[PDB]
Amino acid sequence: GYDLSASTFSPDGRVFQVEYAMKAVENSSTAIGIRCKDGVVFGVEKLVLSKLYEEGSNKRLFNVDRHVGMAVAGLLADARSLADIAREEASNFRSNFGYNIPLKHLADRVAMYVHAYTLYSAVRPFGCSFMLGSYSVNDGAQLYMIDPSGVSYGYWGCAIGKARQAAKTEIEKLQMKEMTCRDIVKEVAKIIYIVHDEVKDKAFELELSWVGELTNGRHEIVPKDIREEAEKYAKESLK
Amino acid sequence: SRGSSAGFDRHITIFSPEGRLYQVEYAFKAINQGGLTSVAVRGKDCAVIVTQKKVPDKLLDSSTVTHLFKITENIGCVMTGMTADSRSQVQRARYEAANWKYKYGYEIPVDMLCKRIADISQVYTQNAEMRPLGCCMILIGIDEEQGPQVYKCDPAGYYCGFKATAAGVKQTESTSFLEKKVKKKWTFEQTVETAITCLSTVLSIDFKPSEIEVGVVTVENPKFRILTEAEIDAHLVALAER
Amino acid sequence: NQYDNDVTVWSPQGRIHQIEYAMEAVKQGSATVGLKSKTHAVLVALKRAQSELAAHQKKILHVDNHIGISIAGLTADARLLCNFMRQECLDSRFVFDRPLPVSRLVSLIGSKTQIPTQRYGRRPYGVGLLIAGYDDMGPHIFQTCPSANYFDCRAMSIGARSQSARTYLERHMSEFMECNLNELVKHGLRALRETLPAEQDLTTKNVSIGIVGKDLEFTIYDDDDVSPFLEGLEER
Amino acid sequence: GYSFSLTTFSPSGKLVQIEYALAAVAGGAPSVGIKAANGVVLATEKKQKSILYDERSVHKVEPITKHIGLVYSGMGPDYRVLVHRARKLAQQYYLVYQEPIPTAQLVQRVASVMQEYTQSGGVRPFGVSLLICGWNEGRPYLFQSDPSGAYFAWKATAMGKNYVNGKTFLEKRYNEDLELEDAIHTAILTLKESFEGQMTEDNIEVGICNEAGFRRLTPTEVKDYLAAI
Amino acid sequence: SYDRAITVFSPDGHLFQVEYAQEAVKKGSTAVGVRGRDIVVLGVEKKSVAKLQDERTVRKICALDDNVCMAFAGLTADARIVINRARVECQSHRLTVEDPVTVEYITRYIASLKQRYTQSNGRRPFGISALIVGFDFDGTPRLYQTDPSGTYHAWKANAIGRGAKSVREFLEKNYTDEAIETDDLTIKLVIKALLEVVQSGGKNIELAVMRRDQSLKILNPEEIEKYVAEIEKEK
Amino acid sequence: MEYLIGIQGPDYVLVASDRVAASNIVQMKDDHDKMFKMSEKILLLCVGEAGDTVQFAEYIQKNVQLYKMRNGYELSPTAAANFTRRNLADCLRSRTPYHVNLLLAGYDEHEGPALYYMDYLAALAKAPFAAHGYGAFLTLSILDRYYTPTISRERAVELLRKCLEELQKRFILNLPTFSVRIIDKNGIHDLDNISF
Amino acid sequence: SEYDRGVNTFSPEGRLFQVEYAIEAIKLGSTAIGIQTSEGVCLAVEKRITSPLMEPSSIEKIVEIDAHIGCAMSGLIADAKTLIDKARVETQNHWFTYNETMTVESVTQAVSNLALQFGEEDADPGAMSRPFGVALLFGGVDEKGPQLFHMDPSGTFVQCDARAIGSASEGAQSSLQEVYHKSMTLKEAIKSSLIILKQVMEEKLNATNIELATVQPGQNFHMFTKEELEEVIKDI
Amino acid sequence: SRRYDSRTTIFSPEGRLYQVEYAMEAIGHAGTCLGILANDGVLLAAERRNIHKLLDEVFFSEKIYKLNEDMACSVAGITSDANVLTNELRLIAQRYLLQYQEPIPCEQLVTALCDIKQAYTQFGGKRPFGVSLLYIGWDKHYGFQLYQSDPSGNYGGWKATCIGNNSAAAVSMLKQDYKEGEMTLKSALALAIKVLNKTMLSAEKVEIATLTRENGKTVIRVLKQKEVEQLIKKHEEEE
Repeated sequence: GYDLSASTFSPDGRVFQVEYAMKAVENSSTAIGIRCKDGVVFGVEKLVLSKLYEEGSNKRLFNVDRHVGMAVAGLLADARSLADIAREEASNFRSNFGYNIPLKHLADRVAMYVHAYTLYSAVRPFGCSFMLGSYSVNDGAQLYMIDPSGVSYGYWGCAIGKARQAAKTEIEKLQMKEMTCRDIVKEVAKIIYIVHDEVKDKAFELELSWVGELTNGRHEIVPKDIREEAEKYAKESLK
Repeated sequence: SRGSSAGFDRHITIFSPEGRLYQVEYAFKAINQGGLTSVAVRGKDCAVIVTQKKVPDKLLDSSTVTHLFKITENIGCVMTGMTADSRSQVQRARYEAANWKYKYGYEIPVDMLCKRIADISQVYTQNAEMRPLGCCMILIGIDEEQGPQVYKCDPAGYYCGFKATAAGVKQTESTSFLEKKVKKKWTFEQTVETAITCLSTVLSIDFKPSEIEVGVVTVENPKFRILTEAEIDAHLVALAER
Repeated sequence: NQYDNDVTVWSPQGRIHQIEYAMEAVKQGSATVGLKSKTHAVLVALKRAQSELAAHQKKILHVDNHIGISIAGLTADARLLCNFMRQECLDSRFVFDRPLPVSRLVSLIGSKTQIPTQRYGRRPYGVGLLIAGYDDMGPHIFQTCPSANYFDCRAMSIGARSQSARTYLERHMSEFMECNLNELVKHGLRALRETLPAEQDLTTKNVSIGIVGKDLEFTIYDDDDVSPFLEGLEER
Repeated sequence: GYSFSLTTFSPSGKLVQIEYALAAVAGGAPSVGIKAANGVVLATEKKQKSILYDERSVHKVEPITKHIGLVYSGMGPDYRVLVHRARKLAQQYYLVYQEPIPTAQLVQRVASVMQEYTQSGGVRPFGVSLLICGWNEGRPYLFQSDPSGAYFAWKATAMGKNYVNGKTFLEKRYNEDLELEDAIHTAILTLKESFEGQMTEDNIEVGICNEAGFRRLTPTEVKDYLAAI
Repeated sequence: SYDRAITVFSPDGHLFQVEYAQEAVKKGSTAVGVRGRDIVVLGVEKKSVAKLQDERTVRKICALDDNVCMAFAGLTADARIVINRARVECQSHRLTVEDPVTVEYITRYIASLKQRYTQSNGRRPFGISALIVGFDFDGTPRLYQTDPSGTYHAWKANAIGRGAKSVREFLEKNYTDEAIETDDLTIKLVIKALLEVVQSGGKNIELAVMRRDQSLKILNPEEIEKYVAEIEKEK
Repeated sequence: MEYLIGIQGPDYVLVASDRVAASNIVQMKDDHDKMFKMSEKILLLCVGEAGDTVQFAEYIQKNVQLYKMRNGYELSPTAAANFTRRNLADCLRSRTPYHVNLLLAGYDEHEGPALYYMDYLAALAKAPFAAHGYGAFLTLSILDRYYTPTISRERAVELLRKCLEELQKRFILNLPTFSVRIIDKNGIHDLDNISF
Repeated sequence: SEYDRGVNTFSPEGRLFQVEYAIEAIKLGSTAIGIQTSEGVCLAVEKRITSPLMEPSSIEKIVEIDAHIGCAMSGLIADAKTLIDKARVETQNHWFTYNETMTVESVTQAVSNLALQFGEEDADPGAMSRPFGVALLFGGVDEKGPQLFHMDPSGTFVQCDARAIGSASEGAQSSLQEVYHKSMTLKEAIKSSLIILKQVMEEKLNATNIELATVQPGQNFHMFTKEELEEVIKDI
Repeated sequence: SRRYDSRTTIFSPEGRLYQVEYAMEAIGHAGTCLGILANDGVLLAAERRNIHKLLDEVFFSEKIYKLNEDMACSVAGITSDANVLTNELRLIAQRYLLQYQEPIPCEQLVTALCDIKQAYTQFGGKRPFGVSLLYIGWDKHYGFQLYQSDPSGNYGGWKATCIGNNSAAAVSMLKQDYKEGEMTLKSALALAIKVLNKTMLSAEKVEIATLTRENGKTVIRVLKQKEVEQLIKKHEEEE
């Protein structure tokens, strides 16, 4: 069998271990990011597998630098390991060059780290796609996504996990190029509630964060009040 | 022989009974897996690379989707095949070029950079614990004595200089087209239009300016340059009127 | 089959069978319960004795003044992870002079235990922990799985027939926040008792209790010390 | 890195990975060597399907020192590895002894490298056979080095595609009194014996070694010799 | 460096590599030891004479120190490695304790070397068993045995290699106080025990003796043939 | 300060050494022995800085005994002396140099008697006679005056006595007794101590 | 061939194959017995003599760890040597550093931390390639009084009032349940353990094919001599 | 990686080392090489496999290697492995000369190389060396000596032996014809020719080297074709 090692090509020139890691990602619940005029907003459908867990357990949104947020989907231990890697890369960059790491360079470096785990029988590919979001006055809003193969692209809007296509289809309805973060949070909540499959999993929490000119370029959790009003708007739109 | 196989010769880079390296052949199939084609052509003055830019997802930031990369001020490259592999090999090329300049005090010749990348891929073709990289690198640059150069290396560690070449799904048809054309002139003088015509013919597309990227180096302007949309459109319109 | 022997081999379903098997290792450990109130975090554990003449294996281990752990799974992996936690707590107190916040220690556990899940010829840790702590945000109960995916819990139960304890905890969970310590420990014991076969009961010999809180360093309760809590549980 | 050998003995006592490397060599492009009285010639054919190839951009016949050069049959990138290793060994020798490396010593060191790659962990043998020519102590040398690391001194030989017939052609046609110009002539005729498809100065490469040293012939010299043939 | 786990347990608690090492020892040439009153004797079957062999170069009784010597059965190259390790350790002991080794100390060392090589990555067990004989400083004669597992015990007499089973049987029935009362009789016991299995008989027997304080003296063929005749006319 | 002497005759080698171990101002020991039996027919006489001397001599001794056990025959005197020199030279430029001065005396079946002198730098010289220590300054000239190549052992013992008596008369250090040994075809023989 | 998996592979039941097989290997070992009393612990072991030519005294399956701690072994006796040496060295290090005797529990824990230290890409150039095919009974006296600990190849260790290990451990453990009581005297425990060994041994028990040792608060680890064994066997 | 490893250093179910046995099988097909000890010297005679017409004859021997002043060897088996082993022998011999300032006795050199081969058979997971060697030498302890070693790391001293093709018949013929204690170099040479004549005849197809003592110095010479043709003529006259 040609699918036991990331050091083995298939006869068709595929690396099946990477595709299986992508399948591990595609089994996870959905996260979305949308870049707009003055920042980037993240939302994640965070499935609650037991009512015994605290509201807030298993965050899928991470701060990797003060100006850079991270949203993950897939096997959560792997994603958190990559978030620690991203944090280390950002710290080393700041220590060496003396300013905040540009998002594109951070994306490229972490993507190359992910890629390094796709060449060898000694390690397995990461089972976690993740999003990177950032804002600065000089660079504006930037949103990148990295998959288990190590590919890295910039996006206006992106979705990862099991309902990726439905989310992208909803995002396409937005004129995100002309909207502000205060407008976009409502729409993010709306699409997450729309694409959430309430029949097969009964309860989820919405986690929302953003980074943009309204936070002076700091990545932060969405204030509780904006989260509940966004949820209320989403619920009534769900009507 | 004739497709014989023994032991693990389809799983790692060991010889098959015919003396083939099946894993390298599969890396060649991986090059076509990405489904894109790139073309490069050299003339007396210019070396030009053109490739498809496919953006089906309206949500991609199309300014970040490129297969063209600056290696040094005077060396550009187009990558074909698996994207992450391509990015890693571009990073390695950039490191090797910078280190060359640091150690020797002059810019790396295109042939030497291509050779170095080919030797690294060879290392991946000879050690069993890792796979070859599935990406076929094409390099362009101006050499101070021989003028513009176009070199290509592949996952087998081969590297040859070309008058023109292609990579990816329609490599063979592009090669036939360029052979036929070069026979009509031992190189060209109007190169970007030839490259674009070749790509359009073998793809049967007739491109809009957002579907290709073009990079050039010239003896007058050795710095690697990526054409803007207006310049590509001006070439497409000048071609359309012939 | 061919996909279940190597921790580095993804299955075609996007799973890692060695991780699932390690979680079965945790599921076959003896049941333990952890829960917290607004003021206290409590751990309660069943000790197994191989035979009637065995003393019963320790399940609860001191980690630091503000943190202790109950265990389920491989004892030797549990000791290894406990020693790592002990060293990290000591290092944090040495460097920063304040107790290591529980969520940061749990993060360190997640990071340490994720590493062998990704490298050839290594294996997951075959142990699950409940971690009781007190820091500036009050009591905490965390769960660490062999997958390294850790969870912040209001309460949790792991191990054999732990589903019954989880159901009890969900049934009564609206009460825990306002319970005094005695009531909270009683709740813990009732949940744990749900895991036992109909004939067996909780006794002073097989129950161990650990408590930490605002005014109480992590303290271990053994046999003679459990009698006060056991005097006050019903028969059913 | 895997630490275990990938070449091992089969039940019949063969190192099958070496036999298969030799099969790779047999399928490589032809190469020829002729030791003349006053020198050695090495010649090999470039296939080049595509006219698109720039024939001057890469060379199969390569100098190692002022007085030693090599060619191969088989897989090009392994050849480039062995060329770089041979050059490094030759420079190390020159640094120690302050004398150009004798041909036989360079051959022995390259063969020992190939042997290492036939036994060290997690690597396959080289899929290349080398022909090494040189001039020293007033005398010509021609060596072959197999993928196994065995080496042999030849008066003349052929390798790569159709090598068996090349060896019989040279056994019938070679004599010790042959001169360098004549040896070049016979090398070209031997390649033409198994050529297929019209010989040109662009699809073969020839190198010679004599008292003046080793050098590749330029296309114009080969064109000149092909006029005679 | 190669760190693969080579020797592992199999179902029912077997270490197949150790059992196979013991199979390798059982195919080795027979070696016998008997502990006498003030003598210890080693004999080994030379199954492969080779008229063209230089006998000296293939002896299987090698001295470990002045007060300790050993015989082996199994893979001779492995034995050579173990022997030279033991010789080094004996010299280290002399260096640090300023006493010769006891036979037991060096037996334990060899056994623990073998055990480490049955439990260490990258290595296979040693395919040898050893009979180690000599005298402790106080003159007490000693006979120990090691096998590939690293187990060791002391024996009144024992055999290893091919036909060890029947030679052990013979010693069990014949090793009494009477049969080892004198040097001649202990030695003739060893020779009888080999002749129980040795094909040619007498012509191809190696024999060596150690007396209290006297250091290993090997007997030449003339002397062995002399004992053989002395035994055959008695039988 | 420590004294060693050797005198090589036709078919024997005679060596002697004082029997004192001293520390700062005391004879801690008056029957100390500085000769180490390397083999049945080889003596190494090791003197010099405290600690280094015993560690070095015992290292050499153990490796020579190992050679005998491994190979079934003995090192020649010359081979043992060159081995000693190699070890001392190798440790000479290390972090653990040995400040030892040696004589090596031996008899070889085929080469006959040999006496070797080596200094702490590990220079090796074969000599018909030699001495180490400040006492060598007072005895080497007596040996030059009275030695001959054919000197009998009884005469050699007389000559040795004359040297040691000279140390008693003229040397400032108290070396009241000396160990004396002779090596021949029959191995190493201990002779009576020379005492004053 | 048959083995095609790593030494660190979990089974679908959450056990390490190698550890389960080592435990099965323990069943091939000779029988050992421990009894804990208020007056001390006794250790008894079946010698398993295979030939009358063997010196029974050169089989040593009970060893001194330190003056206050003995150890009985069953299983692959050669594997036990590095464990016994580690225990001896640990106890002497503890004495050196702390100027006190190490507790039996601490020794057992220290030895058990060597268990599960296997795998083939992890450790220093020659670490352990496989688990130990050994079970151990540690018997000694410290400030906690008499204590008996058992350890198996999983690295799990637990205090036991009485335990059998080796080929006849089932059976013998049942009899230990039958005869054991908390107020049993040391002399009664010795008698009971020799009666049980007599029952379970395939060979006829005599003063040469067994060993017996005790440890008491009074006196150091003491191996019974031949005459004392004969004497105790006289009553039975 | 466990899947691809061949486990060259394990026991077989019968207590065998299969890689060693297969290396022995490789040697059994290589060129015949025999060694004979006599009272006044020692000789080596080897089948040349380099017998193709176009070979150039550039080295002093094909299969006979000088190891030091007092020793030489020949090889049967994998030529490159033999080059490695003979280089290692030369290094060992010179290390010993350096350390002791006397030539290495033959058996110590043989033992040291056999210990290296053994290490390659016991750990490291490499294939063993596919080489058997015959060693001829003089030392002051045992005078003229002849050894054989094989890939097991076993060795023995012999009066006469043979390795390589048809070894069994050659050793049989030596067993039957060799006169222990009564062979001279002239008669040893005659027997060597007799044996190669039956187990393979022309001088160009054989190589012979002798090791004798002259004026207290070891002399190692490869007989020239003239002498070999003469010995062959004399054998055919004698027949």
